[PDB]
Amino acid sequence: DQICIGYHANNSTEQVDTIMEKNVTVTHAQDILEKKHNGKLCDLDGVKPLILRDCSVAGWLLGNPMCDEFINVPEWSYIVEKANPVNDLCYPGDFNDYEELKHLLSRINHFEKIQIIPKSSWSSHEASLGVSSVCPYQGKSSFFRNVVWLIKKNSTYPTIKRSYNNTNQEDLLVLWGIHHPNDAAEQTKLYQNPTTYISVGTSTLNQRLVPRIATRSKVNGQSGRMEFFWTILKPNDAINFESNGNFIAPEYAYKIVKKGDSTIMKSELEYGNCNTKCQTPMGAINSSMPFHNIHPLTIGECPKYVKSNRLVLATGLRNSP
Amino acid sequence: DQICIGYHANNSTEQVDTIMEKNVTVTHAQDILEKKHNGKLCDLDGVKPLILRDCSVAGWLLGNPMCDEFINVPEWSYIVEKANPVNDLCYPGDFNDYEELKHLLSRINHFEKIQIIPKSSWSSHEASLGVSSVCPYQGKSSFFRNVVWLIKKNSTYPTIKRSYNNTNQEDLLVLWGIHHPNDAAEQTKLYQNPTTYISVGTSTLNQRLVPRIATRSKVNGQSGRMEFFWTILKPNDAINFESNGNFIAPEYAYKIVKKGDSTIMKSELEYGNCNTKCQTPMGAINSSMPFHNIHPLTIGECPKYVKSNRLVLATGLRNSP
Amino acid sequence: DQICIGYHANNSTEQVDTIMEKNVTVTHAQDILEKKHNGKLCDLDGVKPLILRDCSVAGWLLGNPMCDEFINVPEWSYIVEKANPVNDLCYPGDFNDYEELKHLLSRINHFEKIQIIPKSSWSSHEASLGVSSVCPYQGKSSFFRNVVWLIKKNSTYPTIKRSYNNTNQEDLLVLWGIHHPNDAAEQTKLYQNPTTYISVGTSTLNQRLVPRIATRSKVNGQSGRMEFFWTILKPNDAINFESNGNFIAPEYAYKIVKKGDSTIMKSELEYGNCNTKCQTPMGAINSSMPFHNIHPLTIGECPKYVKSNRLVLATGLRNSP
Amino acid sequence: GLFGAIAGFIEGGWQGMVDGWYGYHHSNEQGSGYAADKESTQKAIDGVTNKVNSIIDKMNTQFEAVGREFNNLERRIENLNKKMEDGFLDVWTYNAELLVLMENERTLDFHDSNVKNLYDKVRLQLRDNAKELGNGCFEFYHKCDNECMESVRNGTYD
Amino acid sequence: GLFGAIAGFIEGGWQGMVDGWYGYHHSNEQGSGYAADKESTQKAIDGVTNKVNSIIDKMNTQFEAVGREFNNLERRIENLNKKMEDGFLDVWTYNAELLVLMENERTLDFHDSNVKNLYDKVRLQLRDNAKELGNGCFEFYHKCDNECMESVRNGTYD
Amino acid sequence: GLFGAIAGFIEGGWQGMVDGWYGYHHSNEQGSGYAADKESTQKAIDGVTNKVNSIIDKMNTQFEAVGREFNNLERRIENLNKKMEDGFLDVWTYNAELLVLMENERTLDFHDSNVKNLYDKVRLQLRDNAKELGNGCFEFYHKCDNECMESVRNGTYD
Ligand SMILES: *[C@@H]1O[C@H](CO)[C@@H](O)[C@H](O)[C@H]1NC(C)=O
Ligand SMILES: *[C@@H]1O[C@H](CO)[C@@H](O)[C@H](O)[C@H]1NC(C)=O
Ligand SMILES: *[C@@H]1O[C@H](CO)[C@@H](O)[C@H](O)[C@H]1NC(C)=O
Ligand SMILES: *[C@@H]1O[C@H](CO)[C@@H](O)[C@H](O)[C@H]1NC(C)=O
Ligand SMILES: *[C@@H]1O[C@H](CO)[C@@H](O)[C@H](O)[C@H]1NC(C)=O
Ligand SMILES: *[C@@H]1O[C@H](CO)[C@@H](O)[C@H](O)[C@H]1NC(C)=O
Repeated sequence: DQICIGYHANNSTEQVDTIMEKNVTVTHAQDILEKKHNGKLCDLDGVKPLILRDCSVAGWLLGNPMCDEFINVPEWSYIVEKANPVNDLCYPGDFNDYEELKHLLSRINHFEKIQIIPKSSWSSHEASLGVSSVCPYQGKSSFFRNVVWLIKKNSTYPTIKRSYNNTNQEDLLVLWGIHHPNDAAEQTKLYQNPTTYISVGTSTLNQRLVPRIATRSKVNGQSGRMEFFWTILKPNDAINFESNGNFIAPEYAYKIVKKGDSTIMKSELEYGNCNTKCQTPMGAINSSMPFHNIHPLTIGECPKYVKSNRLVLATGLRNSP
Repeated sequence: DQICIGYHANNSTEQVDTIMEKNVTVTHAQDILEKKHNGKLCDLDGVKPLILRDCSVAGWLLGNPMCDEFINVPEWSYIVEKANPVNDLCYPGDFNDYEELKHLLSRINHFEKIQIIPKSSWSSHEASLGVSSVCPYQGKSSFFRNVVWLIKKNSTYPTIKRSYNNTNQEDLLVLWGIHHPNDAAEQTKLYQNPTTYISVGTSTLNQRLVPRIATRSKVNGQSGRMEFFWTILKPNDAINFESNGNFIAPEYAYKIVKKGDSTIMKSELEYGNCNTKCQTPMGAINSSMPFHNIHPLTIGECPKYVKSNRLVLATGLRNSP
Repeated sequence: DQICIGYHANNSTEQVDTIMEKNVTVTHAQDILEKKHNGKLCDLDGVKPLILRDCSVAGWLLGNPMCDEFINVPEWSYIVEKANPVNDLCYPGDFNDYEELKHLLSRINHFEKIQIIPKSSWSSHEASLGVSSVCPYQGKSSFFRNVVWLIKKNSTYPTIKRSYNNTNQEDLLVLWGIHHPNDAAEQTKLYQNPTTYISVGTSTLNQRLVPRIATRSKVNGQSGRMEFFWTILKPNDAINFESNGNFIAPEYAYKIVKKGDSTIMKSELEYGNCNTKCQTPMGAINSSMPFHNIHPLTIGECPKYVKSNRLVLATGLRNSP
Repeated sequence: GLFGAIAGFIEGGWQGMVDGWYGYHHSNEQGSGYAADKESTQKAIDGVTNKVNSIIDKMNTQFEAVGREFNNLERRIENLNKKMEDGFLDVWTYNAELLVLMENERTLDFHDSNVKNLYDKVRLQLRDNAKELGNGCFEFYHKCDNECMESVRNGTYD
Repeated sequence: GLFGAIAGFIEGGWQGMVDGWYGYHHSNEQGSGYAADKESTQKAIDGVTNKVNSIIDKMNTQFEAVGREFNNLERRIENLNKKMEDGFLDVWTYNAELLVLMENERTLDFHDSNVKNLYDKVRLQLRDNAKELGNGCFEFYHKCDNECMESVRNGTYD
Repeated sequence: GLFGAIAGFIEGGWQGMVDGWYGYHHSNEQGSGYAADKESTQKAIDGVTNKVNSIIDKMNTQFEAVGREFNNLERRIENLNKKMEDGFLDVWTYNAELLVLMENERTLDFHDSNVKNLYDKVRLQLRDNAKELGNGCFEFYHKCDNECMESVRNGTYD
């Protein structure tokens, strides 16, 4: 007669690492690293992302005519942008403080587009002629839909003095521009006046832009250059425009209705018709693991990102042959 | 007859956590996290802070007339500034490279204010008239005490050519400004000349400021704008001023006598009449704990900040019922 | 008759630390921290560094006449620069975006210098006279060898309109400058025209430089100022220069042949005639230790830097007296 | 393992003990079988469950990357931003991999310890009344039926 | 605990031993009482004192936050600065919380170990001359007065 | 140490055992000497070798400093860059110093454990047939020549 003390073995094949020994087979284990995703872009808690497709954030906000899908966009959860969007800045140029603007957007979920200066508000200047073939809409010469390229009327550019007051509770993103012609002839041709300026004033902004007229490389068959500026107009503040030519003028501006947690994620993926609690640029995650190794840049209720290939905890004991 | 081996218990109620078990009662323990502070701003090793109160660093250095408490300040240990100081920049404007200046200050303990260009040094221009009602002193129109708002004399603004040499051993902080009027009439009214410039030269600085004259929102009943610039004038170097109007000119400058470890801390607290070895924005710390969880931004002989609510080491053994 | 269980002792003096006890003598140990270096600058895998000596990166690229050792330099592995190089910018000035340029260099191993605009290409302007005594070569007034200080010919400065196309596959670093005279007389003297501009155009660059003419301190007996600009000209793009004076013009530009991992290290050391797999600013490292405590900034197959004085692992057991 | 029981003096585990993590095998005239020791098994289950929860909790405040853009002439700050984000992800990856490695070893040893403590508990009861076999087993000197056997298991004997 | 003595085979501690951390209780014709074992107590005191000092020292070089300001159009760098300062404070908070957690468990086990080692030291002396009771106690076969009792305590017996 | 054997019940090591880390000393009519126990020594060698390799590997992805320059009016970002690079070098220095400290203690205890397990293996064989001396030694009751001695060493006895 005999009594013995002993411990459990089973048919487990599960392995864990230690400091002194790799691949110990254990009776029980708990994997804590999520290695799988669904490979799609999905809604975040019901709320669909803004998927730009072939349009850049610049192309969207300025209203590139190739970006009409985004004339009026609903509240989003995050924004998706391709690494190199083709439809950006159809007329060549720069977008001043572009990355600081993008940064504001990562903390915004909704815009509401409102008209601030009506196109049929210009009596002394030609609005309807500021169009290029580099910005085509339906086979015809067109232009950024939210700004108005003002040209001389009956060979005259009177000094513009226009002003907008913010009678919205909300903050308002205002965008304008300046055209840099490539020679003295073009300046005469479009604006009449040789020496011009655009001056912008708010309670915190003291701007005076002057056209830089020089010969430069053609970009998409164009030597001219557009340079776009922006400001956030506080509620109850007024923006004061004054220019005698080269002025690309506000028509539409954006009301910042909702501030929400958001990002601009870089992804070549298109919409996947799914819902998720956790989105990466490569696919969505559904799991109750503490960690995952999909991608660092997530949004939602997400596991923590590690660079591991494997994270497995022992729970049971060393399993015997 | 019997002998037994055993261990200590006592009436301890002290608890420690482990990986496998929370709240183990131990016979002895050592708490290592300081959770308490005295809630006051105090001197640091005898040396009183510079407590700005309602004045901002700009308001102090330019000498806003509401900031007279700080005409001549003794060596400090750190500086305290409120989150939103009311007395800053009484005449609306900007302070150029303001944060890079603030950054220099965090490595400075003492200024000594010296006169570089005397107000009664201007023969060809009116000094005593450059004053606004937005900068009041004792019910009267006044102005930043350290800079001189020069105006035309007998309807003339001769070109200014003034120069200062640094015959101090020390580095010297020099401050100047430019006025941006809101129309052509004001330019004529104050400076006579339509088209002006301020030009500043040192051995490393090549500056030319030009007034940006545009219509903009009233701020504290003012449409004009002041824009202040600064440089650190090395010992034995000379600053060369040259202007034909809009020049806000140096009267006083600051000698940088002492470089010491310091910070500008943000705090709404006022002076507490205490001494301490360790100051946080919320109160001072006196302890021999290795850690504390008061606030990250301390100055002095301080424990290390952690975000914990509780850090307790076991020393004794598991205490029995 | 007796059998005993026991363990090894030896004459080891090797000591390791633990949490509860410092300086435990162990029978065997493994030191894992490299504390030694050879104190020289060496080649990295056969490939010699670019050792600037008394020349700064600016002095090298602009071709300061004191930097002739570097007219044509072979592919390097890293670059070495002293903390305060004496031969930098012989004619006083600034180098615009200098640190962003230095940053490009840390990812470049080879330049090939090519002539873009020939000095004997200027028919209407005097090239051979733009020289200063502050930039001497062999006792005579000289100048940066890679840029041409253009002066008026027969009392005239015609508008320059010159353009370069990149018919190299490679990226090309292009450098130019502008001269800021110290008075109206010098402007007349050198360039004839009172009011000048330099305008630079590529497909992405829209530049217009204007001379800032003011009185300022002498630096190395000079009141004038040079300000140098740069761009990376993409292959198949053209740079468009246009100026009517103050133009310091490209003669030579750099072809970026090879992109390699590199750094600009700061070191007062000169060449040591050695080879190594791992270089620090203080000396080279040859070891199979995992860690070292020499200096943080290494290049090559290097151990990881820690701030420790001592890292020793126990392997054997506690050694007895 | 540190405590010498698991895959040490007790050569291997028991497929036939499906019941719990540690227990007894008995063998006498009436028959033989396995019985899990539920107290030490449950104690083991609680410890490992808290460890997993402690590990998960302690890691709920790791670094989260934020998307952040820079233009062509902000390369120094872009790189700074890169090396900063990667730097933290490396610190946390190391933190997580090592915590798992060290704790995995602690867990294996804990099981060993529990087996040894249970072995010793039985050894201290039996004393002289049985031959300690050297292999996890005790051979009784006087016949020990099921109720005697149950008696060792619950901690009453003699 | 790992070593099976504290709140294991020795069921509970002694309120009546005020004297040190580990020791003996004895009981005979002349009376009974407690005596701390000073060597192992002091050894225990040194280890724990060095651990605390090691822990404090190793942490004296944590990250210190520096105040740092940014204007309205430097939001990317302000945020970078924020996430950098918070990132380190999180790394150090985790470092500190875990070091305490892991070391607390090591300390408890160390005490257990010391109790077991002291138990075994006495067991190895007594050998046959006493019945090992199973509970931390040894019942002597031949009468053992105070000097005999003192004899076990100092490590001389028989 | 935790397991009570090294510099505990076995008072000191053996200069005369050049052969391995743990083993036996025997002593009888024919003579006396040392014999390393190769199985547990090799087991010990493998564990420590893997630990060193694990430690080295886990650390191969530490933070690398990059040279980075800033002009006179970029002092905020220069300082940010400084405190960021130093911050990581401090995290890694602490990581490395503590890993070594904690693991050094684990290694010492592992050796102790191995010595105790080997002691117990022999104790479980000898049983009654020898007096346990209290010092790492077993004194035999019936004469034990070299082949009997070899018999304890390989794990066959009686
Ligand atoms: C064990 O493994 C075998 C084969 O993989 C499988 O049939 C069985 O379901 C597993 N679990 C049990 C209870 O044996
Ligand atoms: C451990 O097992 C895995 C199988 O998944 C194998 O790839 C790996 O090489 C093994 N490692 C060692 C060191 O045995
Ligand atoms: C223990 O606790 C009791 C009640 O809290 C208290 O009276 C006593 O002073 C404490 N210390 C001692 C020595 O008992
Ligand atoms: C531990 O005890 C504290 C009392 O301070 C209590 O708040 C906490 O919930 C307890 N934690 C657990 C898990 O028992
Ligand atoms: C041990 O130390 C002594 C003296 O340092 C030395 O002679 C010997 O070579 C070392 N190694 C051995 C095998 O004793
Ligand atoms: C450990 O020994 C070293 C000798 O290298 C000595 O400098 C140090 O002070 C000692 N530390 C302690 C605490 O004993």
